[PDB]
Amino acid sequence: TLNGGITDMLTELANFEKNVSQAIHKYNAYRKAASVIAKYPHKIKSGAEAKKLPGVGTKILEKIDEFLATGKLRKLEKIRQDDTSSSINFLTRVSGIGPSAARKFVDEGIKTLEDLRKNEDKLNHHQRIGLKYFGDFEKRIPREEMLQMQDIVLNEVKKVDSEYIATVCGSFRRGAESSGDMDVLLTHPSFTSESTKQPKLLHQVVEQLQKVHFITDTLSKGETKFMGVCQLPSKNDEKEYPHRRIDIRLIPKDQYYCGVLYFTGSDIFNKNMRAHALEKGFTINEYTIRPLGVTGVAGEPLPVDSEKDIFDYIQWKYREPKDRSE
DNA sequence: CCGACTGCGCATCAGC
DNA sequence: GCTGATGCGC
DNA sequence: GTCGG
Ligand SMILES: Nc1ncnc2c1ncn2[C@H]1C[C@H](O)[C@@H](COP(=O)(O)OP(=O)(O)C(Br)(Br)P(=O)(O)O)O1
Ligand SMILES: [Cl-]
Ligand SMILES: [Cl-]
Ligand SMILES: [Mg+2]
Ligand code: NA
Ligand code: NA
Ligand code: NA
Repeated sequence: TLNGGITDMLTELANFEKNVSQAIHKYNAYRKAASVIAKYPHKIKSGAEAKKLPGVGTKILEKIDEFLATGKLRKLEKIRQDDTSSSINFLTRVSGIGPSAARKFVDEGIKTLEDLRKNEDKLNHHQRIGLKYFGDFEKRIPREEMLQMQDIVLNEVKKVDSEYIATVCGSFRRGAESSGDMDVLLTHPSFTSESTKQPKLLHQVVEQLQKVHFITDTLSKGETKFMGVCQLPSKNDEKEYPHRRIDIRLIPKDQYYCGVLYFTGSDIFNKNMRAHALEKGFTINEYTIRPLGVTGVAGEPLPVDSEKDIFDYIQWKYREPKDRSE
C-alpha cells in the first residue's frame, strides 16, 4: 500500500477522537481523509500535495508534513503515552464497550482485560459476549471460511422455507480475500413494504442456525436485525475454528436493491454516496431513495429496479461492488 | 465566516 | 407500560 | 477537521 504510513496515522487519530475526545465529527473527518488518501494512486511527497484531495485540509496537511519528515507524529506519541487514553482505547476494543462505557469503566478502576474478567457482573449481555470472544473477534476470516459459512447459511435458510433469499454482503460481496464478520441480507416474499403476512420470519432462521449449532451466541435481536456469534464445525482431532461475528438483516423484499446497496457498503462508501445524494436533492437509506423538498422533508420513494437505478438518480456512474471499498 | 456533516435497529435508562 | 433520548455497532 | 456558499 502506497501511503499506508499516512493512512494508519489518520486512522489512529480518528480512533482517538471517537474513543477519547468523543468528537464524532473529527472522527469522521479523519476517516474521510484516510479514505481519500488510501485511493490516491501516487506516493504522497508533501502535505500540500495531499491538501489537493477533498477532505484533506490545512491541519491534516501539516500532520502529513511532520510525518513525512520524521516518520512519526508527536501528537500521537503523546497520546500513546497517556494512561487514560491508552485504557479507554483498549476497553473500546471489546464489542459493546463504546466511548462512554470505556471512560466510565476507567473511572471505576476497571482498565485491563483482567479487570473486565473479574468484573463480569458489571457488563451488559453484549459486553459479556464481547469479552468472552475478545481474542477471536480480533481475527479476520479468510474468504475460504466465508465460503463455507455462506454454504451453511444458505442451505439452512433453504431448509426453513425455500422462498427465503439470503445474500452475503459486506466486504465479502466486494470480493475481499478476508472479512471481519459475516453480513447476511435476508428477504422473504411475505415481508414487503406493504404488509407482514408471516411473523417470526427472522426468528425462524436464527432458531434453525442455532439448532445446527452454527449460531452460538446472541448480541442483540429484534424483528428485522440479528447480531450474534457463529462458528464453523470442525473435524475429528482438528482444532476448533474461532468464533465469528454474524449480522443478519431482514429487509422488505421489494426494497432489496436499496438494502443490498446499503449492506454491501463500505460504510464510508455509503456515507460518501448518501452525502452526494443530499447535494443532488435525494436521501438514501437501506429502504428507499426519496426526493427532498425545500423544507428538508423527504418525499415518496422513487421506483428502483436495480442497484444502478440508485446511482442513476444521483448522476453517478455505476460502481461494481469490488470498487466500493472506501 | 459558519452551519452542516449518512442513516438507523436494538438495548438501556429517565421521566411520567 | 409508554415515550424519548443516549449508547453502540451496522 | 473540512468545506460550500
Ligand atoms: N456507519 C455506517 N453507515 C452507513 N452504512 C454502514 C455503516 N456501518 C456499516 N454500514 C454498512 C456498510 C457495511 O459494508 C455494512 C456491514 O457492516 P460491517 O461493519 O460488517 O462492514 P464491512 O464492510 O463488512 C467490513 Br470491511 Br468493516 P468487515 O465486517 O468485513 O470487517 O453495513
Ligand atoms: Cl466533533
Ligand atoms: Cl424509508
Ligand atoms: Mg462485515
Ligand atoms: Na483538500
Ligand atoms: Na467496542
Ligand atoms: Na457486520
